[PDB]
Amino acid sequence: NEFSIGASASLWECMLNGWLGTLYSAPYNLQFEARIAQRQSLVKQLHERQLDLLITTESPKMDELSSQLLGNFTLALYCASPAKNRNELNYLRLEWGPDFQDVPLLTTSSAELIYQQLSRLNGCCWLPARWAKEKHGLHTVMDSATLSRPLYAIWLQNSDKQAQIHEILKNPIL
Amino acid sequence: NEFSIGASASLWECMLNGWLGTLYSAPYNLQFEARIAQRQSLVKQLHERQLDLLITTESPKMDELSSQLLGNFTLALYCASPAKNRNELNYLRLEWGPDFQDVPLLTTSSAELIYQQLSRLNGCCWLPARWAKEKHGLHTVMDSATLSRPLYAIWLQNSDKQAQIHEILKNPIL
Ligand SMILES: [Cl-]
Ligand SMILES: [Cl-]
Ligand SMILES: [Cl-]
Ligand SMILES: [Cl-]
Ligand SMILES: [Cl-]
Repeated sequence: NEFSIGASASLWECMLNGWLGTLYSAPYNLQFEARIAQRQSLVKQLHERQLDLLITTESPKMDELSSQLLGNFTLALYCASPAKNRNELNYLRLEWGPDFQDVPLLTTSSAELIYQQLSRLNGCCWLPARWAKEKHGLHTVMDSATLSRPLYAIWLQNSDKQAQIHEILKNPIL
Repeated sequence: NEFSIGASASLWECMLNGWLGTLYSAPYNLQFEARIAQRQSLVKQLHERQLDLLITTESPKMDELSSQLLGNFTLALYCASPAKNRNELNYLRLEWGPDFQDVPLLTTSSAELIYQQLSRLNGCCWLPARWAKEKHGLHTVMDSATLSRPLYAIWLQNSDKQAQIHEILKNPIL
């Protein structure tokens, strides 16, 4: 049946859509579900055998789960203009997981949504640098560091699809 | 504090991002959360006062909830080529709610994800016609009807923010 991969809207938009595209020419024949849901729902679904694979930047409680570190990607603080300091902007919140972090004018889990809004909310937000570089009108905020996130695959250790999980994770995301 | 609006990834991508943009120049001062989550989580969150407003194409069980019909939008079956019949294509599944509907090669809740994938999966899928028209390389499948969905606002009838819900719903989405 369908192999389900779950992740936040921003991971699908910024990196997993390309990776999923490569799985259709991999040496096997599968149908896929690209599931977009909140972290607590996806983690519960792994335990209930309702989700096959979770991709995330933070490992959850690991009892009865397995994890594999896939890589690491850079994160920078972007705005729509050059030469701006953070105190001249509205800090918008793109969700990056519980451990990553005035009320923000906008909070969301979609990088594309926060990118569209940033140009009309005098905004800045933390975005994946590789994805942000191919957008127009993004400039790093001057008083800011380059940060990063790890990327993990999480699955049920006793999953009935451990064989297919092992082969899918041979295709690199980063 | 933040006013939370919840909807599927596809409603945010196809129509609610523009609507949210108009709320920042409305005659009031609010900060917003554009929440993307699965239907069962958003409905539970309304009941638990964790979500202020749900936008959806299908009314859930309505005990202790209120609803307002906002409008109706057309849905057509699109593929990447002119003059194709559905039996020449791979039918991909974009989620449209429990009542809307071979294993599909792809199933997702993001219209942008299914649009990117459609060009490499010989695919067709049901997309909002207004949004699809501004994309390049989409053509309606020849043997297919134009369908539609209603658009509803759902909220907790006894919400402590009924006043702000009433004013937000005065800004038209469609
Ligand atoms: Cl995730
Ligand atoms: Cl969810
Ligand atoms: Cl994540
Ligand atoms: Cl929805
Ligand atoms: Cl919906």
